[PDB]
Amino acid sequence: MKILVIQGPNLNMLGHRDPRLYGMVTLDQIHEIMQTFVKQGNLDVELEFFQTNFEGEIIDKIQESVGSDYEGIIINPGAFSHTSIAIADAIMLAGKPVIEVHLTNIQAREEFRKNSYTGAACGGVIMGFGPLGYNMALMAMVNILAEMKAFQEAQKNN
Amino acid sequence: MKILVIQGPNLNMLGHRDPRLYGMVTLDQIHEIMQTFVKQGNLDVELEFFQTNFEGEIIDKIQESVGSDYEGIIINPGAFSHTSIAIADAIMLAGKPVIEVHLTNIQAREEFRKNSYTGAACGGVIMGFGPLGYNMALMAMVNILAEMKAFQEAQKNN
Amino acid sequence: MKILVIQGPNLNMLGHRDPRLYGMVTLDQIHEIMQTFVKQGNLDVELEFFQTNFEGEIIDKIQESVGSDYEGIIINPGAFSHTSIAIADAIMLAGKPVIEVHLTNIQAREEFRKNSYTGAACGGVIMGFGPLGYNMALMAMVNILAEMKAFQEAQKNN
Amino acid sequence: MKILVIQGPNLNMLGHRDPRLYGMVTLDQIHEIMQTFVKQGNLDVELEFFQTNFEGEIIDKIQESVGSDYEGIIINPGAFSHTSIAIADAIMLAGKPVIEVHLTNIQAREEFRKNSYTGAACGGVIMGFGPLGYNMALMAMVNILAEMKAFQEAQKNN
Amino acid sequence: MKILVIQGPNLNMLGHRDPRLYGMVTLDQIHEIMQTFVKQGNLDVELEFFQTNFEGEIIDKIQESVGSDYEGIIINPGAFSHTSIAIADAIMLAGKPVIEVHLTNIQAREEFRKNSYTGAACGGVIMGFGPLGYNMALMAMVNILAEMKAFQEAQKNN
Amino acid sequence: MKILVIQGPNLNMLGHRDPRLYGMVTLDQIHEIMQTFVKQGNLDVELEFFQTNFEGEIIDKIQESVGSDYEGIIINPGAFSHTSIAIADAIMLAGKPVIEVHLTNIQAREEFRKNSYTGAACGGVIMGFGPLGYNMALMAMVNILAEMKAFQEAQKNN
Amino acid sequence: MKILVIQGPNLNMLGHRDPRLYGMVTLDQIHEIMQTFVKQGNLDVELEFFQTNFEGEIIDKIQESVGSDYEGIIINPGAFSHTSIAIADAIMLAGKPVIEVHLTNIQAREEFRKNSYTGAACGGVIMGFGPLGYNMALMAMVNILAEMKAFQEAQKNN
Amino acid sequence: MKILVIQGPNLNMLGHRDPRLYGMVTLDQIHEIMQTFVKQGNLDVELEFFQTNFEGEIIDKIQESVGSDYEGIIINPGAFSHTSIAIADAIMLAGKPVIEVHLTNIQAREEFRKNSYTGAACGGVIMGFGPLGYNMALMAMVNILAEMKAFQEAQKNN
Amino acid sequence: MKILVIQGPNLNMLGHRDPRLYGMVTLDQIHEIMQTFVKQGNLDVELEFFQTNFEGEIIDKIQESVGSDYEGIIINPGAFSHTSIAIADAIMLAGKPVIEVHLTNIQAREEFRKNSYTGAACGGVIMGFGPLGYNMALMAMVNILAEMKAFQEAQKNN
Amino acid sequence: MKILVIQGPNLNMLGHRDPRLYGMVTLDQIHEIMQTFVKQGNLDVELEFFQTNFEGEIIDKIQESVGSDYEGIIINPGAFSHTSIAIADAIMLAGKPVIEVHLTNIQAREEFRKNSYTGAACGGVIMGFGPLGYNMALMAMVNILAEMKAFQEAQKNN
Amino acid sequence: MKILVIQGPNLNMLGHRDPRLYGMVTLDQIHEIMQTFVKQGNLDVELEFFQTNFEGEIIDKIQESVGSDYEGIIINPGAFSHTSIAIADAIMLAGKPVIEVHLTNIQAREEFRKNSYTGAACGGVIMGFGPLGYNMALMAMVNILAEMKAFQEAQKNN
Amino acid sequence: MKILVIQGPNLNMLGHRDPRLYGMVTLDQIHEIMQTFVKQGNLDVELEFFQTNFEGEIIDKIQESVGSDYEGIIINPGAFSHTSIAIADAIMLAGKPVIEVHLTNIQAREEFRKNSYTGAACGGVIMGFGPLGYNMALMAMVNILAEMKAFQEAQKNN
Ligand SMILES: COc1ccc(C[C@H]2C(=O)[C@@H](O)[C@H](O)C[C@]2(O)C(=O)O)cc1
Ligand SMILES: COc1ccc(C[C@H]2C(=O)[C@@H](O)[C@H](O)C[C@]2(O)C(=O)O)cc1
Ligand SMILES: COc1ccc(C[C@H]2C(=O)[C@@H](O)[C@H](O)C[C@]2(O)C(=O)O)cc1
Ligand SMILES: COc1ccc(C[C@H]2C(=O)[C@@H](O)[C@H](O)C[C@]2(O)C(=O)O)cc1
Ligand SMILES: COc1ccc(C[C@H]2C(=O)[C@@H](O)[C@H](O)C[C@]2(O)C(=O)O)cc1
Ligand SMILES: COc1ccc(C[C@H]2C(=O)[C@@H](O)[C@H](O)C[C@]2(O)C(=O)O)cc1
Repeated sequence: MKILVIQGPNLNMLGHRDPRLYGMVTLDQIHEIMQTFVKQGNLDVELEFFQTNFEGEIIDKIQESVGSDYEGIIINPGAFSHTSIAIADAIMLAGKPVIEVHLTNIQAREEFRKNSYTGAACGGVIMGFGPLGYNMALMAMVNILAEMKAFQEAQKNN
Repeated sequence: MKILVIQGPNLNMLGHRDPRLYGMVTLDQIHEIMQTFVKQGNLDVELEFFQTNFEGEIIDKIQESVGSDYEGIIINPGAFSHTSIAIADAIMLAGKPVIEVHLTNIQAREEFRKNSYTGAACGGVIMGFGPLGYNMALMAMVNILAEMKAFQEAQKNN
Repeated sequence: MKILVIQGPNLNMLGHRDPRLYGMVTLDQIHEIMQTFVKQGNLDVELEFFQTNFEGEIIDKIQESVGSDYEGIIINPGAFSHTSIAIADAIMLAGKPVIEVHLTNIQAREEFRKNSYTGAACGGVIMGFGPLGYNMALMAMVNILAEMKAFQEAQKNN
Repeated sequence: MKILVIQGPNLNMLGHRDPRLYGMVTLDQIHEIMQTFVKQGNLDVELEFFQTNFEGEIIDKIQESVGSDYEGIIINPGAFSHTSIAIADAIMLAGKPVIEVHLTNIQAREEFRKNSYTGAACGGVIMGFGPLGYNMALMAMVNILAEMKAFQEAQKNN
Repeated sequence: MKILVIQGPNLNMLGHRDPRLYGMVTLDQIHEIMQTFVKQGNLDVELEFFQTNFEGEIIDKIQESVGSDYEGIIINPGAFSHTSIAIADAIMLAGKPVIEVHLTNIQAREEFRKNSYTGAACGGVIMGFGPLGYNMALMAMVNILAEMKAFQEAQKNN
Repeated sequence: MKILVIQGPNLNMLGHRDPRLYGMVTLDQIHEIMQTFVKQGNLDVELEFFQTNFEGEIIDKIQESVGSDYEGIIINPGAFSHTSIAIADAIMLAGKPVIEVHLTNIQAREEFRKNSYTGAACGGVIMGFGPLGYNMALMAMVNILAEMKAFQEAQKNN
Repeated sequence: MKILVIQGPNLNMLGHRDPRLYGMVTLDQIHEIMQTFVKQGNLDVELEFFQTNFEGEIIDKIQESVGSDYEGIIINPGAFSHTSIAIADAIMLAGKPVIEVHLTNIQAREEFRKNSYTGAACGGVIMGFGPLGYNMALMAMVNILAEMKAFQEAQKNN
Repeated sequence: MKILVIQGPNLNMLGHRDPRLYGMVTLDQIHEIMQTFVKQGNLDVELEFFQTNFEGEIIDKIQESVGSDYEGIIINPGAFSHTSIAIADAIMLAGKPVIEVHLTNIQAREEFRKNSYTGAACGGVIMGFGPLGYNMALMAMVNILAEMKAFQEAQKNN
Repeated sequence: MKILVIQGPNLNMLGHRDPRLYGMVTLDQIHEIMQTFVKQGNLDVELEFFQTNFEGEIIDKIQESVGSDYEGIIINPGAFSHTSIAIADAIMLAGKPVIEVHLTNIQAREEFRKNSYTGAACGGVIMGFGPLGYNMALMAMVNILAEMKAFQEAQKNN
Repeated sequence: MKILVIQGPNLNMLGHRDPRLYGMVTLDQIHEIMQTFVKQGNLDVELEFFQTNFEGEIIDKIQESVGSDYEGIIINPGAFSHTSIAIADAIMLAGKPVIEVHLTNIQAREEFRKNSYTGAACGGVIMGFGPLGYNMALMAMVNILAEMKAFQEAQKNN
Repeated sequence: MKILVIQGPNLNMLGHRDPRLYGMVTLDQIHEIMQTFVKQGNLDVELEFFQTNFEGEIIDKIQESVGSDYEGIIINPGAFSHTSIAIADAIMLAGKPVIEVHLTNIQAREEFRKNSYTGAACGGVIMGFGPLGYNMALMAMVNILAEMKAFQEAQKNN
Repeated sequence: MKILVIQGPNLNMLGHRDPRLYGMVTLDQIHEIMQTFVKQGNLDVELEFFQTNFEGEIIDKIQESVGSDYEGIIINPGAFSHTSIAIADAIMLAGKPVIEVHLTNIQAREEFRKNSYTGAACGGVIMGFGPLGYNMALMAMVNILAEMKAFQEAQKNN
């Protein structure tokens, strides 16, 4: 079971700068916490990670997931959440669970950060738990895929 | 470790009405899924549940948590999320983690449901995963309390 | 055929309010006018009246209507019509006709009195006719149950 | 006692419109339902019906009512309710009761259908009850003229 | 196959006034170029033209289209595009392909001209090509009507 | 020298209704005050008067003035001032002075009466002087035409 | 001479929480300082205190004031100031001097706190003086009530 | 009969700069056209002129008119029309006719020039006729004072 | 202990004009009642009064307060409250307690009067009590200044 | 005569996803139908196609058009239409006819899709005709280019 | 070459304001820094400095610059930048370069500080660089007069 | 001392744009003017220039500046200044001075060009001075590093 993890603009500078909102954890540190979680829980999940500062690369990458080795996407589109109708459109044609994660509680920051075009297109949104939000998304994803598969074959047979 | 779970207006009619947004699960059914989760994971957590259609009762109940047997609140304030500055004020003086949960993705519904006063006051917000969102909150809460306690005594000593 | 009449906040001080908008009639007097209209019309109709200044009690009541001795609701939510998303949701999940009544023409007052959340949920809205408006609501409620009940017997036989 | 019924634009295509909102009734059929309601009620009431798609003709008519064979007006200005300040002014200078009727619940449709200029000018507004709403308007119109006429004889004798 | 061409207010003053936006061509010259197009392309299409400065007349003529010698409508509702909820309703009830044409790019003009209520009701909108836009409409309408016909016989004989 | 005077909707009911904004003067009374003014001042001006409740008739009438017996228009578009882009467009292609008059000070009434589309298209606007505003417009018009004619021939010669 | 002091939601948590805005004083200490003021100034004034987190309770208690042992009300409706059209209505129907008090300067806080519906219904508003504001209210109320009394006997014996 | 003429900021630079909106006429030139008008029409009117760039001086000057040698004010508050609540308040306590004049049609310029606080306080508003607007105001003023005086003594006697 | 009382534009016209909002008392009478209060209460307080219709003068006089014979300011900036960012800045840089007073309840007036920029800069705001509000300000200022003094000697000798 | 066809983000996923709005046709099939049109109509037109999900790439390719093998551009900037001031600038500096095409009627969709910054920069806009719109663009472009050529030789030899 | 430096309200209290935004520099000190920059640069440049808290004095000064010993203006209108249409008009009719300077980054402060009316009138705006910004303005002012003066001699010879 | 100059989209077409706003200068030419200004000033300053039409590349570059051979950044983000929250975040985490430059006065253009997200993040903004603005940015950048570097040696010695 392949899960894609897409990290948006500036998230590679995470850990390195502004401990007030974000703390002292790098992006690589978040990705290995996600590994431990999977190996520890003994889950049959294989993670691929991708980070870009480019709106187009995010869209390209969501489009590749259609040719489905991947079964789900966990995405933090970063500042593009508030501006990108394109990425929201990409998500709406994925035909697979997409969960949005934000490190910070965007309902408590500047006014231009409150709307998430992208979030409205995703099935679910997690915000404000820092790195933890990411494992919450893995948990969520695994239940959803597990749920879909149980439904599918058990409904298909009869 | 005592966690309070507060369920807002109309959430007692859940399961009984409109399978399109909400599906076929009662409020009692959500509360027992939260029990299994705790007993299964072998967590030292004791849940108390409370549901009311009254803005004042929610505020009263948050105020009781100050006299702390309770260490955290998981709250779905329902339609009061969008209107209640009072409940948001209550949350801001709790002096303990408060996580907000919504069954539905409020970024994808009517315009008057997009802002959460209450959500802005909570440390974190989970939306759109249905009943599952609630266990995600338990997971989150347990890590946060575990984290705070590790920090506290290990920083206190030195 | 039992019909619930809910009256919202401050309606009990009716007969003592601004004499221009409201006149000099009492809430007790309106409920007589409705009985008289039932008597004189030979409408097999049992009316129950309930007035509160509490949002939550209105929600409680609407919810108790689902234990369905009652077949319709006539509601004047008062000032809560403009603020209560909670009551609007309850109306939406009553599964039975709800008619909103206002004494005054709310399109003709202050700006914040123009939107009715509750009214968007009801099947219909009546405003501007003072006390008489309740009798119009009765007239319609009787007529909608009669039409619904001819329609339920017209599709169980075929 | 003569009562004018004005019907606004597109109401003549009724019975051929969106079958959800409007059903399959005709404007001719509504006007029968109103006659039948007058007959069966023994209301000494002479109804005249007039439908136009022209703003100016509605204004013309309302104005001709001032040469007062007519004592009341029942109007459904249609789409012009949201745009016509002209018709609203005419209503304001008719010097006789005007009741606005809508078939559909206009609080429950598009944003631009929510304001009624014309409705703010009328004594009262009825929306959401389909054809039945016209009979409610009649009921009220009869009742307002009766009350006005008891009041005109109660202050010329003293 | 009759196509009704409705032209809105002030379009009769065309050609004679303001060369900067509108150029040197009269409304009658536009109706010639359209006939020329049909004649040259050899299409079995009869055009009928109509210009008015009256809102209710436009609605009237749309309403006449339903009694159908007319298979479609090309309309330039002029300034009414931005104000007329009523014409927009008429188009919706027509139940035939309607195309909206504008000589100028209404996206590049005053702010009150960007909104087309009528446009939102039409199947398609063409703007900013001067008189050419009118022929583009014809092309499209002939193509739309061809498909419908092909589709009509091929979907009954399955 | 021919001046056209166009009076908009409801202005024929003037004098007859609401002495608070408008006083006790009929439309015919205003038109004869305009006559006295011209004959008294010994002006070579001939007035034609026109009143309609129809947006289209106003536009038709402005369009006739192009075929110029008329040299100027004095217009009170009434409630159409605030809604009619069409009439404003008509005015902009007249190619002759158009002065707008309002009996009332529209900067002091309801909010929806503050903007005048039409006023923005006219060279000048007079408001709030009651019937007097009309002679002020005649004065203005006469100076403007007198000024234009002086300029024209005196500049043409050299 | 009884003055009813109504305190709104979360004011019972006062003194115990957030020193930056609110300082070190409990609600009970505020009620002492008020009694002290009355006692020292020697005024024939009996205070009665009441705190609630329930909207309908505030309305109830205002409604109880009409049956009048109570000559006036000092109210701090808390967060409800900004949301409660209903409390604002209650104050309007009370027919007695009501003063609104706020500990903090609501003009200098979040944007959603600048609007007081309740304040607009009160005779006067005091804000930003901490507990002192409460005594300022007493001063004013005693003065307002003194005038009324003087005025009451002096305007009947003319 | 003394009329005060107040000219607002930048109106002293008139004539000297930007012939496109304003033409080639100085402020002194406007004031002498107003003189000719009075002496020519043989009117018993004596004009005083005042120009300032100071909001306070305008207010001081309106306040002096109360001590009434003056019977009316003609005012062009310039850019202060759009910003000054103070000057509007001054005008509302003058207790004498105040007419507002603008050289330019402020309904046709930038958006921030459309509202006139001051204009809403004046009895009347004249805009867009250039210097001419000023004599139109003199005409208006003279009729108004003449009218008031005729009414006063003729109503006083009987 | 000098308290500077600054009064804004048009307050000098007080008492003489508009009895409905403002009543029968002159600005000089208000300054008497203030002196009387100080004299009777026996307080070691010297008042200095100042009224102006000029914005820059208010700023000047605030700026003079910094060179400090003056321990505080009571201000009613009048209409400038709603417009003057500059006065608001002056108050912020003053570094002394400033209280804002308004005779009327600016929450209950026109919409453009609800915003106080100056108020948001002051420590506290009093509104709607007529001349009384002025004494309330004195009380508060004397109390605020007493605390500061007590605090000043007690926080250096720890 | 080369025409550059630029297609925006997610248009490559066309045909494969969401039949309700977009239908059953791939982007490559659209490029065929365009070639077919050119081939059949016999036009001396060479098409070059380009699709990208990257904003800067669209700008790059427009910028390449200036070095001109290319006489014109047909563009569907996709979701970027509503957000990209930058693409809109590129189009403005191109100095060649650009037509904007949209498959769907963007006037009839979500509110954030009604605004086209790019559209306002193009000569003309076509929307709501599915793939057909693309050929309509070709027709128009060939006609626009024909005129320009004719005009170009005829305006130098005068 | 004489250059006027106008400084707006509260700039004289500089060196005593909020030490974060402004530091601890004085207006006297800034004017030295500008002299020093003129001296050390050998710019034949005579500087005059003027500071006021009065809108009208700024207008007076700008106007006196038209009696042109001065060739350029460097202005920091202060808080009036956001409110003064008057000053913006004066700048527009100075007929000479005007550069606006701000100490603080006004895009980075409160919402009401973001618009600069005055800045839209100036040739250029400088913000955010504290005192240094004045020397940048000088640099540019010198460079613009040099370029203008090469351009005035390059078109009087040809 | 190395200084990065980033240039945003379309700046490369400079010298070919609208000749009014931009003139006829090239991006190559601006970069010479900056070198020349470094040479002639003896500023030990190494400039690197980079222009892109891609949002992501700007983010990439700003990020690479953190591997700090570069000490300051001078950026003209172009159209992205009004839309890019991403670039604004990158600026915020560069940890070194960033100055925003615009050629044109963006307060003086279209409404959507007025806000600069990017500019709110920079230490300072320069607009309106065309090419010269870059040399002003250099001047300031040099001066800010000199001041920072005197300040870093003034607090490591103490
Ligand atoms: C320190 O550099 C950072 C850059 C981005 C973020 C992520 C956040 C972000 O980029 C915001 O623009 C967005 O609105 C929320 C965010 O995506 C998050 O909190 O996860 C965190 C740290
Ligand atoms: C079927 O009755 C229900 C009533 C409330 C809810 C919860 C949701 C709700 O009450 C909305 O008003 C709110 O904006 C979101 C909600 O709290 C949620 O999705 O959890 C679900 C089902
Ligand atoms: C020169 O007389 C004319 C009057 C109207 C029009 C048409 C345009 C119009 O009436 C506007 O109100 C509308 O927004 C766009 C218009 O319909 C068009 O461009 O076709 C063209 C020329
Ligand atoms: C009593 O019937 C009247 C109807 C219209 C009017 C004219 C005014 C009007 O129609 C308003 O809708 C418009 O905004 C201003 C008006 O045109 C005017 O004051 O002249 C006056 C009296
Ligand atoms: C060339 O200097 C002038 C300055 C002001 C004015 C008057 C106009 C003005 O000051 C605007 O700010 C105002 O909105 C309208 C104005 O008062 C008018 O057109 O009379 C005319 C010319
Ligand atoms: C009758 O002359 C008066 C002029 C001004 C005022 C004061 C009020 C005022 O100037 C308004 O612009 C302001 O919004 C409120 C006011 O300052 C107050 O109520 O104190 C009172 C009376």
